[PDB]
Amino acid sequence: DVVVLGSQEGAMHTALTGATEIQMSSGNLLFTGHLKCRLRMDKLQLKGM
Amino acid sequence: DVVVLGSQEGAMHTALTGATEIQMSSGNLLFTGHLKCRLRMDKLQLKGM
Amino acid sequence: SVALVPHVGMGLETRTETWMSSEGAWKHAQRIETWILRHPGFTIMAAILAYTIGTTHFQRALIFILLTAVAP
Amino acid sequence: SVALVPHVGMGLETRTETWMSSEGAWKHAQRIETWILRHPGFTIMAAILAYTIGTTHFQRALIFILLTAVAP
Repeated sequence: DVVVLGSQEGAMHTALTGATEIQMSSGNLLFTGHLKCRLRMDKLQLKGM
Repeated sequence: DVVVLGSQEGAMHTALTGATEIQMSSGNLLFTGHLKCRLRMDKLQLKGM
Repeated sequence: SVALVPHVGMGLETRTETWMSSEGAWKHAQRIETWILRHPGFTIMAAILAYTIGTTHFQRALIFILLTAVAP
Repeated sequence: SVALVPHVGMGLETRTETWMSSEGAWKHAQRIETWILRHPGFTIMAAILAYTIGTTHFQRALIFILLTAVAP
């Protein structure tokens, strides 16, 4: 006989141990990561000298 | 923030590897195991003598 | 989670087949063999670290098998 | 099943914590020790096998911890 195996949702929730959660219920917003940047402040006045 | 962690139905159908299935649907009918039986045969007529 | 400790060695086994006979008898072996083919550098590193410990060939082979088998 | 190969050692991590930090970080260290306190026979016999083959104490401890780890 042939039987279905059942909902693999909780097994998948324990399969993502080490996976950084993002959100995409409105947009696709990530809230992890980094970006290198060259901060070039040539023309940066003081406002008060 | 809190989140619940899915269903372990499929996550336990992997946990139940190696467990012998029985049938608890109408009465707890098992279909597993043995039964030792001493069988004595001193009153068996042969039906054909 | 609960899918670990998968109810294997308990006694309790009979001539009837279990819930996942032949679907769980070879999932561990093909699971680690599909683990090696996607992380080979641990197999080279565990080979050279198991080679330099245990100065007989059987201790080297045993530590290689065990160090490969621990990592899921 | 899919509840193994749990997406751990493949980089991609940052300062933000994962889906299971402090939960999926000690679950492989609890159920081994629970298996030791609920199955002592392979622990004593694995200690005898590790003590038998192995010349130094470091190899005996290594094969003991590995044989203790490969069992569920």
